[PDB]
Amino acid sequence: EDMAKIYGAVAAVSKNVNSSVTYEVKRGTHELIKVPTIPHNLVLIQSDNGK
Amino acid sequence: FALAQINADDEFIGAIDKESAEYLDEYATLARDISNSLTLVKAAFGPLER
Repeated sequence: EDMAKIYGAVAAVSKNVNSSVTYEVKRGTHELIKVPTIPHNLVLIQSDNGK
Repeated sequence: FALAQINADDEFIGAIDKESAEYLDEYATLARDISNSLTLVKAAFGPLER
C-alpha cells in the first residue's frame, strides 16, 4: 500500500512535463472596406446662351 | 536538602511495562516512515541549480 503511494507520487512528477503551446497570430492585421464610387468633384458651368 | 525516598511499587513497574510496548511500537513506525520517505526522495527529486 505504501509502495503504491510512493509510485503514484513519482508518476505525478513525470506527468508534469509540458508538450507545446498554441496561439493565434493576428497582430498587424486590419479589415478592409470597399469603396463603391469614385469621387470626381466636377461641375460643368455653362452660360444661358451657350456661348 | 529535602530529598525523598523513591518508592517503586507494583503499579509504577506495571505502568512502565505498558510504556515499553508503546515505545517499541513508536520506534518501529518511525523506521518504516523514514525508509519510505528516503525512497520517495531518491525517485522523485533531484539536484538544484542557481
